[PDB]
Amino acid sequence: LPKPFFFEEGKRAVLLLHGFTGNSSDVRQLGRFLQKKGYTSYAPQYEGHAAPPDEILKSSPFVWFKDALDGYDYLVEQGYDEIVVAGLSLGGDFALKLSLNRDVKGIVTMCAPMGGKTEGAIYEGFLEYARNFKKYEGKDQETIDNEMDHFKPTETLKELSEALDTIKEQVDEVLDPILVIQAENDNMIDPQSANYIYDHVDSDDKNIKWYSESGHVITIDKEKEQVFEDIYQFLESLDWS
Ligand SMILES: OB(O)c1ccc(C(F)(F)F)s1
Ligand SMILES: OB(O)c1ccc(C(F)(F)F)s1
Ligand SMILES: *[B@@](*)([O])C1=[C][C]=C(C(F)(F)F)S1
Ligand SMILES: [Ca+2]
Ligand SMILES: [Ca+2]
Ligand SMILES: [Ca+2]
Ligand SMILES: [Ca+2]
Ligand SMILES: [Ca+2]
Repeated sequence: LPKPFFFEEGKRAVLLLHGFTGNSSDVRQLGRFLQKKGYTSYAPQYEGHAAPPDEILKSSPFVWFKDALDGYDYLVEQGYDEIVVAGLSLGGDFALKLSLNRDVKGIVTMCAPMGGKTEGAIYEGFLEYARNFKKYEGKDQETIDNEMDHFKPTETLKELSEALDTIKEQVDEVLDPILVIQAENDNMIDPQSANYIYDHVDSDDKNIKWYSESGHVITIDKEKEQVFEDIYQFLESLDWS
C-alpha cells in the first residue's frame, strides 16, 4: 500500500505533494526520475488518504496542509536546506501556500485548481474516489448506489472550499520562481486554473507548460516523461548553492 517516501540523493531537494484523494504513488515516478538526476525528494501522504473514503470525511485540509509542512520540516531536519516544492492537483495549491510559510528555492504546480467551480471539483473528486473504492471492495452496483446515496457532507469539504479560496486570494503574494504545468484533458479541475495562477503570482521568474494528451494525475499519465524533463530543466535553472 502507498506510504510516504524519502529518496535521498544529492543536496538539492524536492518536496512532492500529491493530489486530492490521491497518494504518494502518484508522485513516485517523478521522485525516481528526480533521483536519477541527482535530486533528493520527500513525499508525505495526507491523513485519511489511500483509505476508505469515509476517512477523508473524518479529516481536514488543515491537517493535510500541516502534513505538507511537516514534509518540508523533515527535509530540513535531515539536512536539506534548499527545497523546491512541487505539488500535483490540490498539492499544487498547498505548494503555493507553503511558499508563504517556508523558504523555498522554487515552486512547481501540476494541474492545481484555482478559480472557477471549486465546489464541483471538490465533490466530483471525492465522489469519484468513493465510487471507485467501493468497486475495488467488490461491491455490487446497487450497494454502491445505496452507500453513495447515504453520503453526508461533512465540514471537511466546506473547509476545503474555504482553503482553496484563501489560497486564491493570497496567490499574489507568491514570489518564488515557478513552473505551472497543466493537462489539457483534465476532467477534475478546469485547465484555465493554470492561466490564473500564472497571471496572478508576483513571481518574476515563471514559466507555463501545457500537455495535450494528459489528464489530472499528469505524473502517471502517458506524457509523464516529457513532464519530468520539463520539471528537470526548471530545477536546473534555479539559484542552488
Ligand atoms: O504551521 B504553519 O506554518 C501553518 C499554516 C497553516 C496551518 C493550518 F493548520 F491552518 F493548516 S499550519
Ligand atoms: O482560510 B484560512 O485562512 C486557512 C488556513 C489554513 C488553510 C489550508 F489551506 F491549509 F487548508 S486555509
Ligand atoms: B486533483 O487530484 C484534484 C481533484 C479535486 C480537486 C479540488 F476539488 F480540490 F479542487 S484537486
Ligand atoms: Ca543513490
Ligand atoms: Ca538522516
Ligand atoms: Ca441489495
Ligand atoms: Ca440512487
Ligand atoms: Ca513581480
